[PDB]
Amino acid sequence: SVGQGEFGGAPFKRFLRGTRIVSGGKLKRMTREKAKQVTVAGVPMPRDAEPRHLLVNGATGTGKSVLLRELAYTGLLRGDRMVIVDPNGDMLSKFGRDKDIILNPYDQRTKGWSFFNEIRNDYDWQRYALSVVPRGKTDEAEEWASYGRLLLRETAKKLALIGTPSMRELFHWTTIATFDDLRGFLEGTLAESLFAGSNEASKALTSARFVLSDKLPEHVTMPDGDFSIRSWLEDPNGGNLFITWREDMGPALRPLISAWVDVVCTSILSLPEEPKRRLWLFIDELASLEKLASLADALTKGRKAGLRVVAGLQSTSQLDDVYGVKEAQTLRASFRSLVVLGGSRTDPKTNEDMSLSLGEHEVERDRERVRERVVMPAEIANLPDLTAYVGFAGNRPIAKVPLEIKQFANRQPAFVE
Amino acid sequence: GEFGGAPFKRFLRGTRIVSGGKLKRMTREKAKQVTVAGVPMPRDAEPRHLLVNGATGTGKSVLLRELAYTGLLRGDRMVIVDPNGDMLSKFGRDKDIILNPYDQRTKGWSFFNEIRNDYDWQRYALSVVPRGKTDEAEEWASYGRLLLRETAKKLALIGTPSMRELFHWTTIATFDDLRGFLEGTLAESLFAGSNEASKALTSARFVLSDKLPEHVTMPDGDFSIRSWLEDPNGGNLFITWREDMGPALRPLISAWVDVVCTSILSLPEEPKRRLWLFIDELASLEKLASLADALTKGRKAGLRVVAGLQSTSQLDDVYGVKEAQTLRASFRSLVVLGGSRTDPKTNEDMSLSLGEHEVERDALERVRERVVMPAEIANLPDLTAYVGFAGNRPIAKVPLEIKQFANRQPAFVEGT
Amino acid sequence: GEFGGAPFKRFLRGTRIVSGGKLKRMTREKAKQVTVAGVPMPRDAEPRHLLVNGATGTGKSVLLRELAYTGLLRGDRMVIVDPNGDMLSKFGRDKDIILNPYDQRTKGWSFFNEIRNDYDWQRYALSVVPRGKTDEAEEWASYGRLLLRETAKKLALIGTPSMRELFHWTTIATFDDLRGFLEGTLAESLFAGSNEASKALTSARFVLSDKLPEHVTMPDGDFSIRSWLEDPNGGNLFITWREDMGPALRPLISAWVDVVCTSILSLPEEPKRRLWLFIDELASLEKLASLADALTKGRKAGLRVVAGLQSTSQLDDVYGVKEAQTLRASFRSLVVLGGSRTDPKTNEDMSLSLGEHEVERDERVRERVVMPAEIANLPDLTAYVGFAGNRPIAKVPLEIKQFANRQPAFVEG
Amino acid sequence: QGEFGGAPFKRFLRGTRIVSGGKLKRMTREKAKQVTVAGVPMPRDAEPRHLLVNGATGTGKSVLLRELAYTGLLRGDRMVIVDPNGDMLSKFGRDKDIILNPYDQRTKGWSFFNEIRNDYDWQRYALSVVPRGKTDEAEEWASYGRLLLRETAKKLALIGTPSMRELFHWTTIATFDDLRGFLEGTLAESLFAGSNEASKALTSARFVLSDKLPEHVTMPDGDFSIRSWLEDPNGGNLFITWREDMGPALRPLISAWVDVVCTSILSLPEEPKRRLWLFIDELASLEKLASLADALTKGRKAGLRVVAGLQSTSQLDDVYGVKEAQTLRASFRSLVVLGGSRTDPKTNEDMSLSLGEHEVERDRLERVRERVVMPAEIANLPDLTAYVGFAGNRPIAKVPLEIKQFANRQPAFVEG
Ligand SMILES: Nc1ncnc2c1ncn2[C@@H]1O[C@H](COP(=O)(O)OP(=O)(O)O)[C@@H](O)[C@H]1O
Ligand SMILES: Nc1ncnc2c1ncn2[C@@H]1O[C@H](COP(=O)(O)OP(=O)(O)O)[C@@H](O)[C@H]1O
Ligand SMILES: Nc1ncnc2c1ncn2[C@@H]1O[C@H](COP(=O)(O)OP(=O)(O)O)[C@@H](O)[C@H]1O
Ligand SMILES: Nc1ncnc2c1ncn2[C@@H]1O[C@H](COP(=O)(O)OP(=O)(O)O)[C@@H](O)[C@H]1O
Ligand SMILES: [Mg+2]
Ligand SMILES: [Mg+2]
Ligand SMILES: [Mg+2]
Ligand SMILES: [Mg+2]
Repeated sequence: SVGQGEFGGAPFKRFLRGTRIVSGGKLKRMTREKAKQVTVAGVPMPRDAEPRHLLVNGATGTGKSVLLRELAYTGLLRGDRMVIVDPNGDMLSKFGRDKDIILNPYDQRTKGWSFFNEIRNDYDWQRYALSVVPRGKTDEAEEWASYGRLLLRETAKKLALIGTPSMRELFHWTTIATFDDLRGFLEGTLAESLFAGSNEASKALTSARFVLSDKLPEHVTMPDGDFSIRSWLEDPNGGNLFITWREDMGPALRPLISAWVDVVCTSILSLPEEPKRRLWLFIDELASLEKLASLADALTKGRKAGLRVVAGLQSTSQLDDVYGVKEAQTLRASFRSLVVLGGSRTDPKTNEDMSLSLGEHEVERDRERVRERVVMPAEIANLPDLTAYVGFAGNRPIAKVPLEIKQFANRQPAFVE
Repeated sequence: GEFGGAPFKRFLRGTRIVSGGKLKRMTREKAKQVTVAGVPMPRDAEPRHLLVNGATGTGKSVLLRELAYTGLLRGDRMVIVDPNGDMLSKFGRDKDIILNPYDQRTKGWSFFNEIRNDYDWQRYALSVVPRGKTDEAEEWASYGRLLLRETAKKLALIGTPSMRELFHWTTIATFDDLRGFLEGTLAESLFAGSNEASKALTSARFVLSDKLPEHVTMPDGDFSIRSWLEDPNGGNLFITWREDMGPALRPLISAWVDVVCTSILSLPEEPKRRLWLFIDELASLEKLASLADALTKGRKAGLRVVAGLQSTSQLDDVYGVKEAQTLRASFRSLVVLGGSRTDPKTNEDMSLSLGEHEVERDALERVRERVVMPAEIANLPDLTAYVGFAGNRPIAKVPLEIKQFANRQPAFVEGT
Repeated sequence: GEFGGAPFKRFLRGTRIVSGGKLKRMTREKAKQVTVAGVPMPRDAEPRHLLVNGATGTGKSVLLRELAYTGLLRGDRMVIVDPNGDMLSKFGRDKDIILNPYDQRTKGWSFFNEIRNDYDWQRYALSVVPRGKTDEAEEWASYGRLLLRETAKKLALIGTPSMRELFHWTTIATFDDLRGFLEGTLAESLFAGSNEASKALTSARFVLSDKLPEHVTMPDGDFSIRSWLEDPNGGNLFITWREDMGPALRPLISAWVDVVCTSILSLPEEPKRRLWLFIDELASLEKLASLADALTKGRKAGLRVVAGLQSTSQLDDVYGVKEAQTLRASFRSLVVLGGSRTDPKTNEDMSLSLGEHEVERDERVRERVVMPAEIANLPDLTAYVGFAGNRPIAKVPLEIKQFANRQPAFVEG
Repeated sequence: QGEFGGAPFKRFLRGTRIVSGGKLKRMTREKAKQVTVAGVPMPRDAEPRHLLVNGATGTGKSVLLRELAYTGLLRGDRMVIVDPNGDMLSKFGRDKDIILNPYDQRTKGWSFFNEIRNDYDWQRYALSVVPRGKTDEAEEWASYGRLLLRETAKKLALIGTPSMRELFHWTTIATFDDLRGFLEGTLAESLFAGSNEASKALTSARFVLSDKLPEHVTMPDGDFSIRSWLEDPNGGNLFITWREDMGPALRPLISAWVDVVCTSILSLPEEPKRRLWLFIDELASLEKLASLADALTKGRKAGLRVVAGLQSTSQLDDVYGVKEAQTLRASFRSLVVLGGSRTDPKTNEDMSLSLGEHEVERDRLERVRERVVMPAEIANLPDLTAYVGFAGNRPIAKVPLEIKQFANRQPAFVEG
């Protein structure tokens, strides 16, 4: 019959509707195209599906990193540019060249940077204050955040105005200077009266201080330079951007890395009309960053810029806890292509989500009409590592493909200094 | 033949699916009509509104552009929430209007220009300061509107209806000075006498400091959306903006769209009027205070709203579940463009929205089943849509053709 | 016979569906009746109320206008929450009353006109200041009512029952002056002695500053909805307003409707009374403090409420799920006009409301008499009528009857 | 069937597969030395994927963990054991081994100061001393506490007096003003001053530290460092013991030590041959660990192997919160189900669903989807009986847990 070596369930006589499952080789051939393509677990990825983004969901130790490394690699062979959120500088040590850029406050090779370097028009202040101070986890936390951005944008605006665009100065005024002195320095800015006149006003200012005291730190200790992610995006000859950090400092650099990633997100929306552009945004673990203020729009309006986002994810519960259910749903829905690497059996909810995501099919069998999941939650829970279900965006069948561990020579040190 | 599931002997009840061509025949009418994915739209369904739901990159924009186009051929007027001035560069004429604080061709505007009676102050304060996301956020908003309407009312009274002055008093003037300026207005005592009163005033300041900005930097003029709606000879209104400034202009655009919404409710009795409101992405605007009534009482004015939507979770996050449900329920005609497989919930909603049918198959058996499975919606290729017009009509899976339109005008003209 | 699903051999239990004509025969009665979509309504079902649920543009208004009309032919009195004065321009007579602060024909009114005993102050303060949407909003509301009832009580006492004065003291007079004016009232100490006390007073001010406005600008007069209810010779009450001012008049209209609700509970023992309360859109009013009791204890007063409704999600957002459920449950008779397909939840609720039936075929089957999809495919002016009690439902066509405009809808003051 | 509790079947299609105890033992047996889970040799590759042992009180979690620990010691692996009543200590404790217990005479001297090596380490371990708050508001306080803790400790260390006593005095005894004074010069200088909110925040911090610090202060002094210990191969095993009646009192201290191990392993140098086990008898009895998650996800390089006991899923939920607890559980690839109480059908359902369903073909042919293990089957398990489901593509098996006897080669507690 049908559904053998392809469909895990009982073979069937006729397929009616729903999700189609096909053999690995059959998909590879089916999705193969004329132009140069990149590969997902050895499956050539449909060109049109690239800017629709890819979400790679999988339990810890199943191959998300292998998969993303292979994707990045084949992308480089095609000569595409990319920004890689790279933990421990792994990708850097493998594909990093000399013309490439490194952003890491603790690596000797890092460029010098400050969010000031991205300001070009007045609307840019709030725009990037949104990157420095990501969205709050809760409504109340976001209210504080907003106060923090008000304080940040007005204080930075003035410092820049009087010719001293210093993060050190910015940090001093917003978190060290006494309450009165700050209010004084604010006189003349839109924040002049907003932060005064009532207890509420003072409370709000106090909230702002705390927020900025939490976010700014790593921004301040960042080696200075005139590097601009915006300019870098415009320079074709510019290389690839590697955002690296050592795992033990992950929580410390969370707000800085979340800022850089967000900067790339809003910034691509300003790049000039250029069809030939192809920019990949590799995010190893979407849930480990903060609630990004621009990721959503980037995933929705980045087609013109040729933005291609690929993000790894372990539990759907993570993204939920970071963005919130409603918001997280929208975020996920923005990634048209999906890859399921099989999760843990101690987490049946995710296995169910992934199973449901893969979809059901209506089939005609012998002895008749049946609706069933093409991939059972249990099937996903039993997947061996380095094995994945690939479901490209649009009207294409999914397939269970083996992920091969390709070896890459270390053509550069991961960390220096 | 057109039903994706197993063929059946007899149809009993529920949603009925028909072939693209068969629906086109069915919905075809004598009078001039507009088209939805190449399907002539029933005249009576136009003022019942249309909701176009679809994943990013599936064709919502193509569909809305085609609708707008055929609408223009019929000579109808329209207000288009137009991103990057795309629609503007294609169908924009010289008699047409442009609202964009950064485009040189923009008209000059201030919400003052819409005030005609006393009840109009709160009415449009409701537009300048949209509804709060949360109950607490709305409470602040209300304080903001109180502060806004009373301060503007006085400014207008003393003959200085300036947004600059309004912005100065409500966000720059010291607390005391403001209280002073308020003396004589209904807001005189409301914002004084206790900590709570002061807190409320502080809340109002913040809100207005968030909304007003783009209103202030807006080029001044005497253009009035109200007057414009009344002038038959007036053209079409194009609300444009550059994507990178979307978040910055969110509160301003949300104001203009809302202004159109309440304002049509005052237009004089005119059956021949046909006004379309094209909203590319309903969830990208703020919680509109008047959208609901407009979608419910705009029939007399001949209001026809068409809105794009990606995830139902968005609208929910903006208006709130209960409220978003009511909003969606106000759009009688639906179009489903197929979403992502990473979001099975929406696919389920869309599937359920398209409905089930009870059928008799093969002696015989009775079966209830979704006419379109969630999976079927998740597998739709781009530019393919299910069209389900309001009322008792079958749905159909139709191909969306990408029509080409000559750029008869620049999308943006840097205002210097 | 007449059902949408597969025909069956035998009916076992559950909701039973019948043909339009068959129901018309079944519900027809000896006495004069009113009609619901051309179906004579059982007399006993009248005071059990009717809820007409239906998508925008399906015929709720047509249906209510017909009901009102046949009700007038029978000579019943009624209060009509009438948008744009549509019902007024059609069935409005000269002996009839009009309440609209902006219409020249409006009577003069103030809630003072309803006060007759001491318990009436809070009673109508509950009408002027409807229930809060959220618990916190209601807490403020309560402070507002305290401030409202005590200030009004004193103004009436010293002989100056003025809404203008009431509004001045409660929202314009400085904090201290107000406290001063309160001295002697129960509100004397309640609003003083701590920050909390002061905060509460501030809350009250805001609330009244939101509700009172339209009450103040209302043309003064001595008209009393209470008295009007008692006067048999009184006409019908038309509560009208222009749609563009709907949000502005929301709190005032909500007050009048509520006043009618509590007031009917005081009318004297009169079996022959028949008073209809037509509410075009129940969800467009505020959370009415007395609607519930009216729908439950209005029989002896002969109260008959008919309300229109679009989405169940609306009522929920206004009264809250639990409360909204109780409200809806109070309407024994239901009419379903078919909704939009973009809202499958309501279609499901309406389908479930219409009920299932157990039937014998071919063989035992339980199924919805009306599928959610069937309700989503109803063409306009088509409705399912399910009268209260043990009666079958029926799918009936709603005819658009034409009514001559025997009076202007609005007459600018 | 002999392995499957339900009706025997003709053919297996997909899903979870169940096999006999002996058959799994054969299947998972490997060439190298392995450790055992209820007598079943554990796949080497599954070790660093962690193991979650769920089971009702009195079913065998402790027996199972003791056996695992034992066979692990025979292979010569190092381990950190959260050991109640020093049970594991009295059985496998040697002389080269370490003991952390403020009330045991054999304890090493410790202070979190001993773990600081770089500047980013202050917050890093402040996160260990002050675990995550149960609720969002509780965590906000906690964060203030960490700010106060890290800045005060940083200064104390700076001026040469890294004393927990001094730290505790300044943060919870010194008058408000004096503290603010001592803070002058630190990042916390202005943060905790200038408004009521600021003062409120400081008050919150005080309370938090006053709750956590206590046991840290009364801890015998020393220069022992869990970080250094991890680096010393010749170091022994770490036994974290405490007497049950003092469990609640030592909760925040034990939670700090376990967390310290969690972040610290992330700094250990590149060493493939390392094998470090983290035995946590009851995961829900600790606080919301700030580093457990990363440890369970990035500890492979370090060779971290975590084994945790758990009674009700409702516990973990109450501690970490549903979303977070789900992620936590999901990080343990291998599962062991010891059967719970019938008074708790929810957990039995979760465990049943976790074990998974299978699609099978049976002779009346018929296709059936069913749970391999019914909730009722789990509720009827006799003690010392467990379902073993190793990570990856391996069948589960119902195996008997044997109570092995271990000689008491050392006293469990030695009062000080
Ligand atoms: N350089 C390598 N050599 C051998 N196996 C590797 C290598 N990198 C990754 N793997 C395999 O991939 C598995 C999962 O780790 P990884 O691929 O990084 O994905 P994850 O994102 O789930 O951590 C490892 O358990 C191992 O089997
Ligand atoms: N001018 C065009 N040229 C080619 N393809 C187009 C054009 N406009 C739209 N499309 C097609 O329509 C798809 C959907 O994008 P769009 O029409 O903007 O709708 P959506 O609102 O879903 O983003 C694009 O991926 C592309 O394939
Ligand atoms: N006087 C009329 N002339 C023509 N059509 C009318 C008239 N009144 C009502 N209708 C019809 O009735 C439908 C319902 O409008 P209405 O009766 O106001 O109810 P509702 O708006 O509550 O659904 C319209 O779709 C139209 O088909
Ligand atoms: N030293 C022992 N001697 C006899 N039985 C024991 C011993 N230790 C454990 N057991 C058995 O194991 C059961 C479960 O207790 P335990 O192994 O501590 O697990 P848990 O408390 O985690 O469920 C006991 O009821 C007993 O039957
Ligand atoms: Mg990884
Ligand atoms: Mg679009
Ligand atoms: Mg109506
Ligand atoms: Mg135990």
